Amino acid sequence: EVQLVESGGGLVKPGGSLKLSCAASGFTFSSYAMSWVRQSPEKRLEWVAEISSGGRYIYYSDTVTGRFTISRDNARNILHLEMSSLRSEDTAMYYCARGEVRQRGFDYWGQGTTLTVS
Amino acid sequence: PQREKWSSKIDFVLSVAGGFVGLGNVWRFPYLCYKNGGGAFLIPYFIFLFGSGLPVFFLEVIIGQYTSEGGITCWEKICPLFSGIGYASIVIVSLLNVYYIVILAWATYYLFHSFQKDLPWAHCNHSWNTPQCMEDTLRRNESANFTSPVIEFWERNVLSLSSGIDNPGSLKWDLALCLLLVWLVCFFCIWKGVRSTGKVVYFTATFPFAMLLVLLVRGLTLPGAGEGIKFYLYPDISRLGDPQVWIDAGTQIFFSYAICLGAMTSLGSYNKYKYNSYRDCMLLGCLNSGTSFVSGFAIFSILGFMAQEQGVDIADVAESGPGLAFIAYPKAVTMMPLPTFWSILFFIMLLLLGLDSQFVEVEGQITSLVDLYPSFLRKGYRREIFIAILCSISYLLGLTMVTEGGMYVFQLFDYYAASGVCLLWVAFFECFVIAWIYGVNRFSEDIRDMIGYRPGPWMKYSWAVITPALCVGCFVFSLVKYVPLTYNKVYRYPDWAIGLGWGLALSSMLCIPLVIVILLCRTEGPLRVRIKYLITPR
Amino acid sequence: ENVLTQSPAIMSTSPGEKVTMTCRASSSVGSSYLHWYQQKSGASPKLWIYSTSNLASGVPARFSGSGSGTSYSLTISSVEAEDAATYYCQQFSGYPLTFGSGTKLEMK
Ligand SMILES: [Cl-]
Ligand code: NA
Ligand code: NA
Repeated sequence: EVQLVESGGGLVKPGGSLKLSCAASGFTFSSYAMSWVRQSPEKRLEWVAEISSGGRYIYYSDTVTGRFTISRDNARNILHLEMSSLRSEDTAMYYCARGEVRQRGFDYWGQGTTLTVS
Repeated sequence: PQREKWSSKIDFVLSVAGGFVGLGNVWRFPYLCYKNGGGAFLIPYFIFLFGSGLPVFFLEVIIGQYTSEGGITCWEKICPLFSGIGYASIVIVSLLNVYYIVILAWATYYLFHSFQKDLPWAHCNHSWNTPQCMEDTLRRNESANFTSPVIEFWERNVLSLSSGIDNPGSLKWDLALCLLLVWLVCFFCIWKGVRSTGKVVYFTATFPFAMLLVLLVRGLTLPGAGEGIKFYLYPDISRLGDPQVWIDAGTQIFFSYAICLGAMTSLGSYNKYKYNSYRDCMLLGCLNSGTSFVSGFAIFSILGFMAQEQGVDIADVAESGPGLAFIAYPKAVTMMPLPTFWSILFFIMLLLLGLDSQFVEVEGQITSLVDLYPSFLRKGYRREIFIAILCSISYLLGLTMVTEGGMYVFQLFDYYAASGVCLLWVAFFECFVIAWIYGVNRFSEDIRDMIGYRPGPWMKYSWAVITPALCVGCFVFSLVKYVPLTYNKVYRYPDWAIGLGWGLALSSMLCIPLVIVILLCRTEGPLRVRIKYLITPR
Repeated sequence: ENVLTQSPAIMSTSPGEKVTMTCRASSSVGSSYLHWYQQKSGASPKLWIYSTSNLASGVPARFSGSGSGTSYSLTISSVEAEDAATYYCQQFSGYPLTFGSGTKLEMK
């Protein structure tokens, strides 16, 4: 039973910072690449940031390419997304999605964190 | 500058498709199967195939694809302390680039002899033969010290076989000119031209396999072929107690996949990064093993027919050595309608397979030796002098084994120089470095970044456990139960020739500890700092 | 980015009626890397079709996918009441990974 539980989503000021937390359970977390995928209040899905299995291949989208930092904790099984300089158009519902096989997609998603910028 | 990339996803498939489908399948797997008893050879063949050879094939293709460098410098980002593995591979392929091409010389000597309306091995009333030669059709009609025309043509006209490696005889001008012709074709088809592009996609890719299917259809309908297939398939289990079967099958997998040579790494170096090498590599490895298996079915059906026709047992009807494809297959050519036409087409097939699997390995050697020194060998005036020097030195060193005592030197090179415990040494050190000094987890993460997925528990545990255990076990077993190399089951090699073969094997092997010692001596500090610096990727 | 433009979001079907939804890509997706996700109202997305033809765990056989290169499509042979959701096509090859727009399958 693969379970990803997201935490740490609240209200931050514009230009502020926040640290998310995808606690993962039910699978060997060190052997699966992870992603943070956000969903806009217009209910459109935008992929934010992928980290590899050991954390060495880290990819960002063009919106968050210099202000978001995704990290892992394979010893404790927590995926982190440290944010900084959060602008207005980053208010979203953040899911962590387990995508390791690129031909299997995000076969296991998590819950949401409602990050609001105001 | 930017090196090169494949300008298709099919240039890699065509390059490795003619790369390791060559004479290791249609010429080498036959006599290595025949030399070790036929059925008993297939068990370690498939053990090393599904445990070692296809995982190391994928392993070198990925080491090329991730580290976009060839052969030697690919280890600069894969623990540079064991950079000598790359050097070891080049020594292996250099020795291979000698002796492999000698085969084609024999094929070319069989090609020029095939244009006669009456084939010279189809009958023995010639000058080269002994008076003890009888036709194969007449050996069940007269009263056991008798010999076959195909073996006599192979031994006393093509080889002109001498008493041993102590007596090299005179240099055969016929075979030396054939060898020179085949290097002139090779040297004119590496990069002295540009690239064979238009004709490689259909005639090269299919006509060897079409002629193999024709040979299979001829062999399976020959009388007495069922006993040959029974020899080929049904094992002698006690033969597995000898280390010869395990060493022959394991290094025949590693030879037949060209996979301690720095060549599949070189062809992976031209792969695009995000390119699925896994599926193409397994379809092409299936092609290689199926080609070997089907060609073995063909040649052992022919050998069963030969044993039916002569009355001698299957294990004694032909040569237990490198001339089995030049004894059995021309005999089946003489059993076809219009045998001259099939002789020209069959030795054109052998020449095409050998030239493809020589262009590819010479390309691997050149690619590694110019990634080792970029801008010392540019894409111009220097990499024509370098190509000519390499082909000339390889031809001159191949003159030592194309002479009258040249089959003994050839069996020495074939057992030792690029297809022995050197291949086990390099494959073990590759899988060991990937698995434990780089990491199956770290390399699997590198694989996912461009292939798209994690390799399963087969490849991970083959690089981790299965291939080092198989290579170490067969390396240990071939030395604690050491039987010396013998040519054709009756020629006992001298101590100096076995020492020379072990010198070739050790020149392949000792590039790993020598490079370890050299890089440990050129880095300043204590040992635990030098080793830690030299195992970090660059 | 490889912007994936999918069929217009609001489409209405009576239950039991065969429906298609298309997905075009600006670049070329390798057709082993484009997936389809079903997200219900108030719930997380879940994998529905992977490598544009296969079906994920628990996806019924009435769901199918097709297409190659640029044009891809999801097709439902018979729509029951549990298909009332949004469907996202998503390339997952090019390292700026992009999802498609909405396709809200509502009823009558
Ligand atoms: Cl083989
Ligand atoms: Na070939
Ligand atoms: Na082969």
